[PDB]
Amino acid sequence: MENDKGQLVELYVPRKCSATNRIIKAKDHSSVQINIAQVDEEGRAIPGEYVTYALSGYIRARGEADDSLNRLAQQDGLLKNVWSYSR
Amino acid sequence: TRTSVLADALNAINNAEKTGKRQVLIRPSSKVIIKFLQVMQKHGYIGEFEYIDDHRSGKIVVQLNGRLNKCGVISPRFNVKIADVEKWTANLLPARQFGYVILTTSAGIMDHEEAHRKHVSGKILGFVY
Amino acid sequence: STELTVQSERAFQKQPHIFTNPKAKANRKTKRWYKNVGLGFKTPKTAIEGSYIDKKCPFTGLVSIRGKILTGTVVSTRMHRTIVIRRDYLHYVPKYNRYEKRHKNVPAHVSPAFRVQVGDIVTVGQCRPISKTVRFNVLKVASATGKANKQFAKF
Amino acid sequence: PQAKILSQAPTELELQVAQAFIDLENNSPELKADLRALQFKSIREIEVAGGKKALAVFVPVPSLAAYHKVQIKLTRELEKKFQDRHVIFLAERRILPKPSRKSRQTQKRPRSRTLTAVHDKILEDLVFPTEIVGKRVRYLVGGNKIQKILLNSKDVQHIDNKLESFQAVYNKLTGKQIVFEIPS
Amino acid sequence: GRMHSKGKGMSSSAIPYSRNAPAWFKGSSDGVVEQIIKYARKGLTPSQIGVLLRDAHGVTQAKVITGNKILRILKSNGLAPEIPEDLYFLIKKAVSVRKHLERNRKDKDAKFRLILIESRIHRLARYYRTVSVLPPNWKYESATASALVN
Amino acid sequence: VLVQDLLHPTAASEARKHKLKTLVQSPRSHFLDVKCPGCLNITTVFSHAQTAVTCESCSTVLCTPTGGKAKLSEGTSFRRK
RNA sequence: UCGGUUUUUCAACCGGAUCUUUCCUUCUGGCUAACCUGUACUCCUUGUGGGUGCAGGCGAAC
Ligand SMILES: [Mg+2]
Ligand SMILES: [Mg+2]
Ligand SMILES: [Zn+2]
Repeated sequence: MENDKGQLVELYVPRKCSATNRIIKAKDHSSVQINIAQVDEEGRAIPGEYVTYALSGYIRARGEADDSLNRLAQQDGLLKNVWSYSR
Repeated sequence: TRTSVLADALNAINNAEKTGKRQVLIRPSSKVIIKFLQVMQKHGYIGEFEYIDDHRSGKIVVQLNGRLNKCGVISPRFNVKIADVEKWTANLLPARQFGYVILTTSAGIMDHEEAHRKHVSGKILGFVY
Repeated sequence: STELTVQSERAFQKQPHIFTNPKAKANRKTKRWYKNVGLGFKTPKTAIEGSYIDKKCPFTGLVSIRGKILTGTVVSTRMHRTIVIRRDYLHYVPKYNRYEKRHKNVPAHVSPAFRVQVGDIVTVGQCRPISKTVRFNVLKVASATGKANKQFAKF
Repeated sequence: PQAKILSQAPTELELQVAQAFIDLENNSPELKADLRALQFKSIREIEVAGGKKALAVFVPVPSLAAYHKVQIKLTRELEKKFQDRHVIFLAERRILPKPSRKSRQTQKRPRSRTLTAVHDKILEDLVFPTEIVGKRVRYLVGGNKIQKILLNSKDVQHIDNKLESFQAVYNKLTGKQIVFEIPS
Repeated sequence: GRMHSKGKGMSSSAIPYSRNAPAWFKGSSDGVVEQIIKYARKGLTPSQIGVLLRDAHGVTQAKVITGNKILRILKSNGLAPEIPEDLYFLIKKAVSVRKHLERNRKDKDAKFRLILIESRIHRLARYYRTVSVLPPNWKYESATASALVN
Repeated sequence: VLVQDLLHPTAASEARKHKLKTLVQSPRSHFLDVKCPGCLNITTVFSHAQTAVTCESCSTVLCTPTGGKAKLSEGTSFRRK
């Protein structure tokens, strides 16, 4: 990771799934990045500006990916009461 | 028979983590268990945990951030003799940089580093990384 | 132990070199010699006031308590004036990092100054060899009454 | 007669309280005979945020049942008289420390005299007309315990705006952080 | 998960949170105590008494209202039996089985069951001796058992 | 699934769950004020009887025992305590 | 400062004394170190900077 002379070693720092906090590996051909665009007035959807969510393959495989995504959305306010904390 | 409660708790936590859950429901709850949890919290392996009062044994709800990759009790609480801690560390922990061996000393329940600092040893409990 | 009579066998049993001058009559009539064993232990009133004899008593006899002082639970009272003490301990087997439960019976001498039942915990002091197996002499009996105060359940 | 309903009587607040109690005897049948067999083991006033100052009125323990039977009306009266302030009837309880492995065995410590039990009792006393349902204990990431006490959907109107005050009192007493809640 | 069968059930009473007397219940603890004493005099076991209290009267649990468990109360008054209730019941059961066996001999299942019962009794006896509720020498046999029962 | 508030769940869900298996154990049974059609007396009958509970003054039998919840004697009228 | 060495701004870390409803085994005495003192009040910058000094008495200093 960190060398004694301050400077970084570590060839690349990996992405962690925004739902589990678990690391996504390099040959994780199942994992995903969802880009949800920043909206404006009159809708219009601001070009080249978005909220990104990484999902590990594992969650997707399991099935509780959609739910996780929903949860993520309803903490950045992209959805308004779809997911409830108390189930 | 529920021979060990702490062990059960730890196993439950592990199960929760592996399946990706963000919260556990530990069911018998003790002093020792609480202490163990606190150590983890201090080291940042766990979020906020809370103790429900049943008026009988207890029940703990634990929030998991996702950083904790294994708990684990080492069961027959072996009497570890200061110079012996190192061997245990070598065995149980995945590296020499991080991870903690939790051991109950007369100075209280702590991780091995803390014990070393304080210069105390006792019976082993578990490990976290 | 003794159990009654005192002057009960073929020879007259007296404390050696203790003289009770049968001319000028004393209060006790017969003089009783005793000593405190030391080590913080107390000579019981049963020993001072009693009429029993014993050479092998640590209070009223000739033996001296020195060396090791052990403790353990009483297993057998059956043989006269002596006792058997069980002494449970843990033997550490290093290969398996664990402990064996172990045993060792210590035969010990019981001064008639004591009431000893099977199961009482007893403090025993080392002395001069007394018989083939006995090296130890009972100093303190810890189980005093058990539940001799309130034995019956009725309030 | 003031100094006779006090166990031992120094201070001025205590005297005032006694006087108030005496005055309250002029309600007659509901607030006499039952009020006549009552005393204090001193009174401590605790500063609460906002300007209010709560009144921890310490009480023997065999007397407590009687107090409970009487309490609410009496408390209200006190409040009316001693304006702005809240009056809390806590029982004076012993607490005996843990017999340290070195110390002398002073005969078995009763489990009512254990600290936790005492604390629980105090808590019970504090919210009197409202019973306690669930208890939660939040252990925070920072490293400090916050207790969470759940109460009935009934009785609440007796307890109203006193909750902060109660919390403050608790803090003063033990040094533990409390949060009160009403689930429905 | 059960002590002599393969059974794994979890059926049990679930005691409520509040130790305090229920808000709707009036009466008095003294009254309850008196009632309990009366019941004892009449000739009932603790459990039965408790059941009665639960049903005919407003008593949820005796410890909730009085401050004490029923057995304790009985003891205090001097009414708790020579043999603890459960043990007595077990003994009675055993005796019945024995009687049955005496009558018909080829009942092997019954015999097997009897053994289990005996074992249970022994366990209970051991427990009691340790706690010193029974006199520390009390043993269970056949004729003696019958006598105890009757 | 994955993320839940385990501490305060939905009431309906709790109700659905078995007694004991709830967050804190609590009885599903309750007590009843039983009015017998004849005399003006109120008896407090537990909903899961076992015993054939009669009025304290007159023998009438208010409840008969069943597997779980006890059955009331038709002429009787109850009110939940 | 003559590659080493002293404090402060600061830290985490390991202790110690306490006070919190808290005794830490308790006295029968030896030494009571000390001032809780105040007996004459002042060697003295306008002072509570400082100490020759002994009847009541803190004992942890053994
Ligand atoms: Mg089971
Ligand atoms: Mg078995
Ligand atoms: Zn009728």
